[PDB]
Parts: sequence; C-alpha cells; structure tokens
Amino acid sequence: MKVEELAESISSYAVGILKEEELFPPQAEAVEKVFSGKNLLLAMPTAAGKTLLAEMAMVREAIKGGKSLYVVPLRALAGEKYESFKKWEKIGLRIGISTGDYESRDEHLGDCDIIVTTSEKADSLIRNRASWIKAVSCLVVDEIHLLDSEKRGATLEILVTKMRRMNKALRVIGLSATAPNVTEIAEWLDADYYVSDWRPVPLVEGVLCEGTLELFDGAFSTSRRVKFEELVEECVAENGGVLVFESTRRGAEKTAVKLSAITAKYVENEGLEKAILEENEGEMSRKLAECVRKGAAFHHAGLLNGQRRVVEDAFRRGNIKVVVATPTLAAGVNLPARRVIVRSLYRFDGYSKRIKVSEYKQMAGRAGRPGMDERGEAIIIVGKRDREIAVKRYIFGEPERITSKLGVETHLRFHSLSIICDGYAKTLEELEDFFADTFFFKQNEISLSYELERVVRQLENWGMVVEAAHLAPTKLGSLVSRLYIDPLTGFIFHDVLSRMELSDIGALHLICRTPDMERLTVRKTDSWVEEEAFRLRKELSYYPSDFSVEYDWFLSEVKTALCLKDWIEEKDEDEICAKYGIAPGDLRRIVETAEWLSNAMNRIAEEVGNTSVSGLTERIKHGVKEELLELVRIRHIGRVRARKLYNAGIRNAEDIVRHREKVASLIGRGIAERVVEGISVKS
DNA sequence: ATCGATAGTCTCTAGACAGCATGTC
DNA sequence: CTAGAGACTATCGAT
Repeated sequence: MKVEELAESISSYAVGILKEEELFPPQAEAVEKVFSGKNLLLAMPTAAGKTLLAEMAMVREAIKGGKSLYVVPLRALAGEKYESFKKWEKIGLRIGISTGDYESRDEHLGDCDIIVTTSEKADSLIRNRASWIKAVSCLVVDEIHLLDSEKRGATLEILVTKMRRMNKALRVIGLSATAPNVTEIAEWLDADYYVSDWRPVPLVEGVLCEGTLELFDGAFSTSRRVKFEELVEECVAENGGVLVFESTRRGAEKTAVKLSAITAKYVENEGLEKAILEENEGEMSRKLAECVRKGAAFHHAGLLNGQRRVVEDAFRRGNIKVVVATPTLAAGVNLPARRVIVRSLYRFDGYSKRIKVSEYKQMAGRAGRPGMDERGEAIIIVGKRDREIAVKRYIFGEPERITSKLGVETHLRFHSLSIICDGYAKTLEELEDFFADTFFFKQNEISLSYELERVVRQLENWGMVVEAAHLAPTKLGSLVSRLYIDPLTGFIFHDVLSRMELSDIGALHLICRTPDMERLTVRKTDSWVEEEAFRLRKELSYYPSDFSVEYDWFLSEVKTALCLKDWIEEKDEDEICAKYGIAPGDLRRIVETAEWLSNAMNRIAEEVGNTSVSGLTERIKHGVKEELLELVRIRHIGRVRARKLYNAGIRNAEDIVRHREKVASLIGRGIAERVVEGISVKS
C-alpha cells in the first residue's frame, strides 16, 4: 500500500456515506481510469457520474499530496460545485473558490486541495502570477465541450495549454458531453477516455405537431392527441415539475403567466411571492411574484440573481410547479424535472435559425428526475414544416462535432499578448509553437504565422509589445493583460485618455466605446438619445455624422452611457429600468461590467498622467454622486440610505456614531445598529 | 366630412466571464 | 438563409 489502495478505500468508504443517501455509478471501467494517475476525458450525457467521478480523482490526488483546480464555465456552477465539495472537508480536505466575482476567505486558498474557479478566472489567476497556481497537480476542466463555443472556446484551449506547458507532470481531466469527436479531445489531451450514453433515468423524446404528440421509447412509438397547456397539467398534477424552454424573454413571461392559471389551482406559495419582491419591485418583478404565488415562474437574465435562486430552490421544493425559461438555465444549474418542453427549434441569431442539435439534446437531458421518475420526457413542439427535421435530425440525430474557434483575429490577439507577458513566447517562432499545442492545431494542422504576425504587429502599434531583440511586453501591455481586458479596449482607453480629459458621460461613453462593454439597444422610441447626444457632443471623445453608417452604433454607445450616468447621478433603479427599456438583472449586469472596465480605464489613465476618471469607478460601484463616497464605503450603507443620511447632515462614519439616535430614525433601528456595529469593527 | 375594421407592414428578439476587495433597501 | 407575435399603418368603404 503506497497511496493507490488508500485513496480507493477512502473513496470507497466515502461513496458509502453518499450512496446510501447520489445513487450509483456502475462500470468500474471508468472508476479504474479515475485511479490511473493518467490524463482522462470523461464523456457522459448527464453531469451525474462526471462530477462524482471527478471528485474521486481530486480526493485521490489530494491524498497523494497534490492540489486539484476544478475549472467551470459559469459563476453559479463554481458555487454549486463548491457548496457540493464542502462534503469532502470531513476527510480533512480544504475546499476553495475563486471567481472574479466571489472568493473564499474561509481558508488561505493556496492551501486548499480543491480550488474551484471559472475558466477565464483561472486564466487571470495565471496572468496575475498567482502563487498556488504553480502547485496544482490535477486540472479538472468541466464542460470541456464548450471548446466549441465561439465565445468561451479559445480560453479553454489556452488555459489548458499554458497549464500543461508549466507542470509537465500535471494531470488533466476533462468532463464532456456526448459528441462524435470526443476521442479527438482525448487525443489532444493525451488521455485515456470513457464514453458512455448512460442516464440514471431513461429519456423518451417526443414531437408534438398538430394536436398530436408521438413519443419514442426504443423502437416503437406512441401517438396521442393533446394540447400544450395539458402536457403541463398532466405533470403538474403528479408534482413532477415542468420545464418549458422559450426563445425570448417575452415568450418566457407570456407563457409563465398563462401556465400560472393552471398551477394556481394546485399550490399557493405567497411566502415566495415575498422573497421575489424583496430586492426589487416594479413591472417585471411584480409579474414574476404574481406567477410564483400561483405556482408558476418565468426565468431569464432579466431577473436579479436573487430572484433567480429563489425560483430555482422553490422549483425543487415542488412549490413551483412550472418554470418557463430562456437559454439561461439550459446549461446553468441542476434543475431536474420529469417533463421538458422545447417550444421552438429556432432562435434569433442574425435571423430565426435552428439551434444546434447539441443545444436541444442539452435541454432534453434535464428531463428525468434521478430517484423520483421511472422515465423522463422531452417534447419538441414543431409544425408541419420541420416535424421531420425534429424527429430525424433532432430526436434521433447526433450532436454536432465540437469545432475549435481559436482561429480568430480577436481571440488570437487577446491571448497572444497574454502568452507574451507570461513568458511562454518571446519570438514569433515560439509564439507559433505555443499555438501548435492548441485544440485548433490538432484539428487543422494549419500554420498561423500570417495572422499571428499580424496580431503581434497590431499589439506593436498599440504599444503593448515591443521588438528590441525579441518580443517583449510594455508596461501598458503587462497592465492590459493583468487587467484581463481586450487589447483594443485598453488601446481605446490609453489613446483617448492620453490626449484629453473627460467628464462624467465623456469617460462613461469612453467605456461604452470599448468592445468589452455591453451596449443597450436603441429602439423606435429612443429619439431622445439622439438629441441628448447632440447636446453632450462636446463632452464626448468623438462625434459621428448623422450620415455615418456608424451613427447608430454611436447612439447605442450613448444610450448605454446615459443609463450609466443616471445610475451614478442617483436615479431610482426602476425609473432607470423603465426609461432604457431594460430589466433589473440587466441594469446590475451592465453596471457590474462598467465597474470592471472603469477600473481598467483608470489604471491605464493613471499611468498616462490623466486623472479625470479617478473617483468614477467607485461611483459606478455604488451608483452615487461623489459626496456619498465616504458613506457608501461603510457596510450596509448604499445609495438610498447614504442620501437619506447625507441630506440630514450625517456624512461619514464619525457623524454616524456620534448621532446614532438620529441615524436610527433616518435609516431604521435595525439597520442603524448593524451599521454602527460594523463601524466599530474596522475602527 | 368620421370613427372604424380588416389587411399589409414594421419592429423586435438569449446568455453572461473578467479587476478589486467585501456586503443595497 | 431556417420565425412568429404584437404594435403600427394604410387603405378602402359606409355613413
């Protein structure tokens, strides 16, 4: 007994404490691979075995005295998978978590056996020369199939390549979904694999068309005439939970309100109607509360993260009979349900276009509650036209092959700078060797000298990289890389901010010009954005012609900045939302993005001498005018309580303490205490 | 010198990661 | 390309 048997027994004893309470992972062929120390690629329809299997590999690696870094594509998953690994703490394992949003202070992190983070975060931790990042022996990359994503793809390819180039003894384990070329991923990873299509709960896929649903169980079908609003009530009655995937927030909300009529006559939460209107109210939030009360609920990126968890939790508790969602919880958090309904195979992406088979297969895969249903259902609602595509290409078709997307100017540019800053390349030559270990190369055997030299020349002009004897980063480049922003973003900032100083909207708009920023949509009615931009024109870093074929992209930037302006000029949240035609989740998202960029704009601004943006970042973070900054730094003191106090003479921690009695009248007895309680600590 | 219906037309459309350092009403 | 709901408008007609 060296370490192999020990880990296996420990893993065994542990499986017993869980197998009694998540089911069973048959075939030790996989579990054998787990304790093989060799790189492994697990491909399985459900995340079921994938994670558990993955947990053992890290516990095993933990026991040998190594550290594993479990990488995820989403913040939520990082949490879910975090609170989940909180169990292996028993055996003396220290869990961790590091997002660009949240980080565990629970333990010294660099002393954890399992550090959970997000892909881009993991990449950033490297960029920012983390210390523990260099003591990671096992790298588990969950959702490795996202390698195909035009957005997330390249980062996974780069993350892995950098990691491997470092710890040549690093063990890479990638968990993936089913897909024709999974073995190609495995080959690229130099890893034994294990492909299965096993599901804890079998899944029958159907096709509703013209009042007729036809299931598909094995070789024989089962036709039946039913309407959509019934397919739900059937499953609602069995308290099985129904998932209805819609293509637009408008669709999601519409449906949820109708289905509520049905659910209403089955349950009444009313208690949840509260936890939804808690954080925010107004149009959307109201409509959502009125759905949750009647037992229904729509779910999209417009809801606040709070309203999000509320709905998810309640759906499991059975309080919420139906959840009508968009692409959000499609691949987000684990939400089981006996039934699942795709209302459409299309989606707007340029034009109404059918989603990838993968997308559908990935939606229907949530159909089937492990340990409650003897079978899971996934119905596709289609019309005369695509019925055949639905059945032949979707219900019985195979998922598209995972294709690399790293071969793009933007992505090459974005990552090359990083590779040059972190030391992996130092000549256009090594830079290519680096891209040779990519999942793009092992998929195309193509050379990238043309673009790579192009990309590098770009960075050369922008002054992020200099060629003295070999490729080397400038202070700006190292800063832009460490800041994890698009080099174009950093160039816009550096260029503009070294030639002029900006006001509020000026610097705000500067942020909305950047590629990294999210921009609001200008509509028929935002005629006031044009006039408003005209007026502010001398305060903007540039001003296009009405005739410019880019004027509309300009108004989009402006509308976004104007929204950010109203946010830091202390405007009401719902007023903001109703004004710019956006929802609370949207506002918080937009705002949160702007702060990250605002911070970068400012660090680039300081290095170049400009100081007209200082104070803006903190303002955006809190959504207040400058005078409230001292008050909002205080815990429990936001934009509303801050104004209430400031306007009453209380304008800082001291004034808050010396007048505790006035404070309590102004902001609340409860709060007031908590607030003061906090002052005293940091004091 | 009119409100009005029916039909052709226009508008609109999912999601969500990063810095930094800890908590809105 | 592989859409479909809802707001918007025009265009003809009966009074």
